[PDB]
Amino acid sequence: SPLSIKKCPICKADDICDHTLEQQQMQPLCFNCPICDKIFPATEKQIFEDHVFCHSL
Ligand SMILES: [Zn+2]
Repeated sequence: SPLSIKKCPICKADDICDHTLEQQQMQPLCFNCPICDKIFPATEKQIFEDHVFCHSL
């Protein structure tokens, strides 16, 4: 165990905001894109993130 409070930053660009520790301690089971109506399994979170990103880029 690392002991003491020590959270690793996911992104530097996002650091400039309220990431909320509660969000880090939560692993979704499924995802649903409200922009394309596509579902992404918890394991596809990475693919989902890229998918949702494409809609923001
Ligand atoms: Zn989509």
